[PDB]
Amino acid sequence: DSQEHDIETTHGVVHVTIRGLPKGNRPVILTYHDIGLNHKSCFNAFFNFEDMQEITQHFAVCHVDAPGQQEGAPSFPTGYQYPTMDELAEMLPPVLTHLSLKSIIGIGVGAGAYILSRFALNHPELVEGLVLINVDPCAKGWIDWAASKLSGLTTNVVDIILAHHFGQEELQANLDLIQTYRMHIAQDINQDNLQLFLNSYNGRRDLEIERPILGQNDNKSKTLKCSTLLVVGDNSPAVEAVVECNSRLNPINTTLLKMADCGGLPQVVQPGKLTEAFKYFLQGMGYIP
Amino acid sequence: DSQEHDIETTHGVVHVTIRGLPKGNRPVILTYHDIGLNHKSCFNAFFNFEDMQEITQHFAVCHVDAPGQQEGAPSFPTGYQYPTMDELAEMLPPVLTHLSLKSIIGIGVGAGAYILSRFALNHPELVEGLVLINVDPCAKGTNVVDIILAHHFGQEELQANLDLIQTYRMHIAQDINQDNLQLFLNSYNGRRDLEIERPILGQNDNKSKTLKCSTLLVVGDNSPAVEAVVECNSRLNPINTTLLKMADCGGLPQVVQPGKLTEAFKYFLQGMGYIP
Repeated sequence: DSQEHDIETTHGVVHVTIRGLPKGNRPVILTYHDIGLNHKSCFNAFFNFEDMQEITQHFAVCHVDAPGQQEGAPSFPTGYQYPTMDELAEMLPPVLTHLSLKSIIGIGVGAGAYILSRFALNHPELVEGLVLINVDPCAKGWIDWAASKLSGLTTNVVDIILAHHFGQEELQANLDLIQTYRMHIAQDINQDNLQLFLNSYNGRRDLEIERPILGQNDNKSKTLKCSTLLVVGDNSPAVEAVVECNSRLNPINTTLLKMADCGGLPQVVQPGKLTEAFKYFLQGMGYIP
Repeated sequence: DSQEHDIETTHGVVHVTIRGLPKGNRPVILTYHDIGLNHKSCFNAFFNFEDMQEITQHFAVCHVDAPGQQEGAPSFPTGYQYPTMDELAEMLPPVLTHLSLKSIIGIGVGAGAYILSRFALNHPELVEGLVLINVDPCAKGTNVVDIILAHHFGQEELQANLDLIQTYRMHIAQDINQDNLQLFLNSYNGRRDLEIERPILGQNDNKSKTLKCSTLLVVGDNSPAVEAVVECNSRLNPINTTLLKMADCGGLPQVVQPGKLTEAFKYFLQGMGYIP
């Protein structure tokens, strides 16, 4: 049913898990998780969902785990030159090659969404679709003006990442979802290693995507060539960014999905609704008639 | 590099024009023109355009001419039972069968867009994509050439009566057998509601039925269609649908602005994975 690989790249080992058996012409639904998650935390709930299972039947699922984020990962030595976001994306063609895959339908969350998007800009041949959840193509704001002070380099990691995931009101309520995902961030990931991955995602440069004007397309400023499903909860802190990302992609190949009564982790909070959206998206490309 | 066929169906002959040789698994780009046009009037301008030629290259093109609307068509006897819009759509599977075509990427205008939309609802597996130009999915509720001019061109556009409009008066007037054109107009004005309805991601929505293919709705900012085309968009699945309002444009976007619409169509094809 499942098969783990530790794949060697010029930027270090990356751990991937292939559940289901890849097919001749069919692409694999490839997965990159967000900061403070691994593949298991981010999507295992979503891909185990009854309706999604009928989709994962036809496609093989290759879960990528960002370097050092894989469960039971050893700490990198303090000097360690953890890969840049751009570099993390340069690890994926090796992954595809090693598993003899020809193309992928990506599903990314935050850091994942950026990585897969960079990857798809770098390698349009290997990307057919992207479902980008809570994606931010702009570089991290040096300050959030909706706060009481600035204290960037002297606050807890787990609390930073929680904030990145969950809306202000959702986080203050501190319900089973938040308590559950404090514990996931604190215990499931190597805290030493996680700091490096966080730092990589916080250092991300601007994607550079710009929507083209159909008339007089001379400059042809680059965007994603593939079909894209941008997904964000109404109450995700991401909404500002995800709408901006949509403002910079080709509307003929892009759809925005603002999920109702939703915050961080739409794929776990409302997997029933997101599945059906993914199903329509796949049907667009000609799969799952 | 073209071939004409008169294809006899249960509901009568339909004249089609295949330019290019069909591939085994690639769909053909199939065409259905609007009231008061034929494929030449409606699409010849667009499909010959430089940038489109490089697309049409990799697909076969199959141009359908609505009954009696094809060039040199003889007038049907006065009693003649002209096909309903629903019937006109039922004539397409036979066209596909007889030319041994497996599936199509449809480009419709007005009546054409309804007909190809009806077709897709009836036979989803056969439709892979639809470029619906100036489509109207609702029912309507003297001089025929003037009526049709009005259907096509914006009020301001039409009052200005420039090269485009005086060219297309003559097209409507002299290209198509006038007896037949009335019957076709009658069929399009009788069109029933498509009965598409946008699905709610939570409600299963069994009763509601929508196009299951990738759709590019196209209208010019000044087209009388705009209200209807936006209506259409509001009733299709947003995950499989894009609305394209074309700047400084009225009737016949595909003629007025082929450069823009080509580019749109190329990205729409790239969405489904073709012309990589």
